[PDB]
Formats: sequence, structure tokens, C-alpha cells
Amino acid sequence: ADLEDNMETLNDNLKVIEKADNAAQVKDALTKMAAAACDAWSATPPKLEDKSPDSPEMHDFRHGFWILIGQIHDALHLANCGKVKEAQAAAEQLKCTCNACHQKYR
Amino acid sequence: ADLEDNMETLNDNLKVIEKADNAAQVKDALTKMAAAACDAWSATPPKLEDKSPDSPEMHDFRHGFWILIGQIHDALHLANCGKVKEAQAAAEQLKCTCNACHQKYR
Amino acid sequence: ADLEDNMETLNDNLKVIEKADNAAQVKDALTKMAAAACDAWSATPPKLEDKSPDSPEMHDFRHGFWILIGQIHDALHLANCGKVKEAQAAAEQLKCTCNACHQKYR
Amino acid sequence: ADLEDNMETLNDNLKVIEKADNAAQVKDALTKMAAAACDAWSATPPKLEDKSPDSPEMHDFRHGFWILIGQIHDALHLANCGKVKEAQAAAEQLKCTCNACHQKYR
Ligand code: HEC
Ligand code: HEC
Ligand code: HEC
Ligand code: HEC
Ligand SMILES: [Zn+2]
Ligand SMILES: [Zn+2]
Ligand SMILES: [Zn+2]
Ligand SMILES: [Zn+2]
Repeated sequence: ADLEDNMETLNDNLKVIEKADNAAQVKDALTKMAAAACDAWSATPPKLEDKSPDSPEMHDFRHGFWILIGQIHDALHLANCGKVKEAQAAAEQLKCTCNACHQKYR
Repeated sequence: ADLEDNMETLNDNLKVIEKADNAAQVKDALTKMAAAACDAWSATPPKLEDKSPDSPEMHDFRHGFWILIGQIHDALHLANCGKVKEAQAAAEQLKCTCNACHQKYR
Repeated sequence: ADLEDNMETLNDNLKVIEKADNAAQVKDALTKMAAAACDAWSATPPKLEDKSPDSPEMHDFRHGFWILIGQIHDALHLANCGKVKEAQAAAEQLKCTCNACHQKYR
Repeated sequence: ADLEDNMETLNDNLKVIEKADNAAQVKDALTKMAAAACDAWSATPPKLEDKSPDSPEMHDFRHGFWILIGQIHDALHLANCGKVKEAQAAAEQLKCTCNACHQKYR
């Protein structure tokens, strides 16, 4: 349930994808990431603890997760259809979403 | 967190939108729908009760939720912006995603 | 390349998908709909001839086309994977984007 | 019309968004990038002239453009709402799509 725990689960499963052998491994990891992302959006990060839940900073923080869930969905199509290289390449593009949110609120 | 309960909160909040006057009411209903959707995809429907979580059928079952969440995300842009009518029209288009899943797994 | 011709293209190719025998016929028809959608969005519909290109109605008019292109994209995943029936059902959900615009602007 | 011209349009307008002062400049530049993306996806790049138009590389080539159009769509929400800064940040998240495609196919 914890924001820090959700970030650890996102971190571990991202590496899993990068170095996966089969599609079953990639799909398992992406589904775990989707769970963590769904649980993370409702949390308030330390940096934004003083700002209202309707601030333009709390929008955007939530928005980051909608984008990530969209990317996971897209990777899932590729993994399920046995394109393991394409799935791994797509997963590499998640980092961009990771980095942009971290550069503002981490 | 029950599948039936999450469906109720989805069904209720969609009617709230239809009858809303201001944008703040729309934002509040869409956030609740997003939480329910994020909570419902992990559950197993009575029609697939004998199927494994990593089975092919469970994969397409979760697919409808990925599409739903992206439509809530899109509607949220309009509601946060203050475009009440357009947000209501966006919310209406959800009904098709609701319908398609129900045809297959209900 | 005018609005009416592009609407004929979308209409015809949607029938092609519904009556398709194979995935290759589905791929071909989705490609043609993507080209039609890409060519249609810059046009001005007769009912908004009095409005500026930069106006809330014209932003909304073009929006319907980003949604359609996104749905075509999703359906192409399914047809490239060889999932013909799933791709035919996904193409059916396009109809709601068709009707949403038509109710406002046709 | 040809792929090189399309790529210059994308490049020029991306710089314009970075250096933009008003929402009107961002709107116009994002719209021009949407048209360029739409005219680019049907071409065949030099490095894939020897491959089949139904090959996984050609599928992946076209796919990069659907992702870009979705990101331009996303940024236009922010720009049409007058929100210049976050429309500009959204526009930066788009380089990751530019780079993934050049890293494999340019
Ligand atoms: C890709 C999807 C992501 C990976 C991999 C990681 N994140 Fe994040 N993240 C975000 C915040 C606000 C924090 C700080 C939370 C706090 O300080 O309490 C983090 C933190 C991490 C961490 C460090 C965890 C630790 O205790 O050391 C890791 C390893 C991590 N994140 C990996 C915010 C966001 C965010 C905003 C919307 C996104 C999209 C991501 N994080 C994505 C990723
Ligand atoms: C699959 C991807 C689904 C999507 C998307 C939506 N729903 Fe659903 N819903 C789904 C199932 C499998 C069921 C049946 C579960 C059961 O055993 O009863 C339902 C059920 C409902 C119900 C009936 C609830 C009840 O207790 O009888 C309603 C009112 C309902 N769903 C509404 C609904 C709405 C409004 C949605 C979109 C906004 C929607 N659902 C999406 C599966 C899926
Ligand atoms: C707005 C975003 C639209 C979307 C999405 C779709 N259509 Fe459309 N269509 C639209 C307009 C404004 C019009 C009127 C054009 C005019 O100059 O009068 C239309 C018209 C049609 C027609 C009739 C064309 C004619 O014979 O005059 C058809 C058959 C049609 N549209 C089909 C169609 C389909 C199948 C779509 C979904 C894939 C669709 N349209 C989307 C605006 C919009
Ligand atoms: C693949 C799906 C691509 C995406 C997404 C983007 N680009 Fe691209 N670009 C791509 C190819 C295959 C090529 C080479 C074409 C050739 O004839 O060699 C390019 C090339 C460019 C160039 C070079 C222009 C020139 O004179 O040769 C530029 C400046 C360029 N691309 C910019 C660019 C930008 C800014 C993008 C993101 C918005 C982008 N490209 C995406 C393939 C793909
Ligand atoms: Zn995709
Ligand atoms: Zn939108
Ligand atoms: Zn999908
Ligand atoms: Zn968005």
C-alpha cells in the first residue's frame, strides 16, 4: 500500500523485463507494474504534502501514472503476441515517464 | 473492493456526470471511477472462475480495463480544464467499453 | 481528399472488416481508415464555417479524430497478432466515436 | 511530402515549442507536427527497403508514428487550455519516441 514499496516493485520488475527470456516472464512483470501504478496514484509524495489535492501540482503527479499505465498496456499487446524484443524495447520507453516525474517531485 | 461493488460505483458516478451542473462535480465523479477501475481488473469474473490468472481469457478480460482507464484519463483533461459539456460527452463514450466487456464476460 | 470522400472511405472499410475472411483483409482496411482519418481532421465541417480554426468547436472537432486514430492503432495490434475475431469486435467499438461526432457536428 | 521533408517539419516545430512564449505558438506547432506524422507513416525508410512491407520491422516503424500522434494529442489538451509550461514538458517527452525510432532505423 506504501508509495516507497510501489516504487521498489516498479524498479525490480523493470529490470526483469530488460533481461527476460520468455513472454510469460515479461507479462508477469508488466501486470505487477500495473498493480503498483494503480496503487501509487492516490498517494501524496513528501514534496507535495503541504499542497491541496486539487492543486495543479497534484494534477500532473496523478497524470504521470495515467501515461505509465497506457505504456504498460501497449507493451502487454507486444508480449502477449510473442514479440519479445519489441516488448523489451517498449519497456525501455517507460524510463522516460519515470525520469520526468522524478525531475519534478522526487 | 468487491467486483460487484466497484461496478456499482462505476454505474452511480456515470449518472452523476450526466446530471452535473459544474465541473468540480465531474472531476470528483471521474476520480472515483478511476479508483474503482484500478481496483476491479485484478478480480476474476464468475464466468472465468475455473481459469488461471495468466490464461489467455483473463488477458482479454483485463484489456477492457486498460481501455476504460485511458478514457477516464482523457475525460479528466476536459473536466480539469472546465469544459463541462465536452467532459459529459467524453463520459458518454465510456458506455461502449462497458457494453463490449459485458457482452463477453457477464 | 475532401470531408465527404474521407467519410465514404471510413464507411466502406468498416463493412469490409465486418465481412472479412482473414487477417490480411482486416489489416488492409484498418490502414485505409487511418489514412482517411489523417486526411479528414484539417477540414472545416459546413456547420462550423462561421468559426475560427482556433476555436473550442474546432479543437473538439479535431479531437474526435485523435480518438479514432488511437482506436485504429489498438485494432491493428489484434489483427497483426492474427486475432481476427477480436479485431472485428474492436473495430465495432469505433462506431461510438462515429456517432459522438455526428450527433454534434453532422 | 517525402520522409526527409516530414522529419525537418518535426524538428523545426519541436524547437518552436521549446522557445514559445504564448499558447497560440504551441498550438500551431503541435498541429503542424500532427500533419507531418500523418504524412510520414506510409513511407519506407532506406534501411528497410530490402525487407517485406509485412515484416516485424515495418510493423514497428509504422507503430512509432501511432505513439507520436498519441503524445501530440496529449500535449494539445494542455496547450488548448492555455497551460504553456506543461504543454512544453509534454512536448519534451516526445524525444524518447524520436530516439527509439532513430536508434533502430536511422
Ligand atoms: C518507472 C515506471 C519508475 C521506476 C522504475 C521508479 N519510479 Fe518513482 N518515484 C516517484 C516519487 C515521487 C518518488 C519519491 C517517493 C519518496 O521519496 O517517498 C519515487 C521514488 C522512486 C524510487 C526510490 C524509492 C526508494 O525508497 O529509494 C525508485 C527506485 C523509483 N521511484 C523507481 C514518482 C514517480 C512517478 C510520478 C508520477 C513515476 C511515473 C514514477 N515514479 C516511476 C518510476
Ligand atoms: C470488463 C472489462 C468490464 C468493464 C470494462 C466494465 N464491466 Fe461492469 N461488469 C463486468 C462483469 C464481469 C460484471 C459481472 C460481475 C458479476 O458477477 O455480477 C459486471 C457487472 C456490472 C454491473 C452489475 C452489478 C451487479 O451487482 O449486478 C453493472 C451495473 C456494471 N457492471 C456497470 C458497468 C459500467 C457502468 C461500466 C463502465 C462505465 C462497466 N461496468 C465496465 C465487467 C466489466
Ligand atoms: C468528427 C470527428 C467525425 C468523426 C469521428 C466521424 N465523422 Fe462521419 N462525418 C462527420 C461530419 C462533420 C460529416 C458531415 C460532412 C458534410 O460535409 O456534410 C460526416 C459525414 C459522414 C457520412 C456521410 C457522408 C455523406 O454522404 O455526405 C458518413 C457515411 C460518415 N460520416 C461515416 C463515418 C464513420 C463510418 C465514422 C467512424 C469510423 C465517422 N464517420 C466518424 C464527422 C465525423
Ligand atoms: C520512426 C518511427 C521515427 C520517429 C518516431 C521519428 N523519426 Fe526522425 N527519422 C526517422 C528515419 C528512418 C529517419 C531517416 C530518413 C532518411 O532518409 O535517412 C529520420 C530522420 C530524421 C531527421 C534527419 C533529416 C535529414 O535531413 O536527413 C531528423 C532531423 C528527424 N528524423 C527528426 C525527428 C524528430 C524531431 C522526431 C520526433 C518528434 C522524429 N524524427 C521521430 C524515423 C523516425
Ligand atoms: Zn501500440
Ligand atoms: Zn483527448
Ligand atoms: Zn489495447
Ligand atoms: Zn494526458
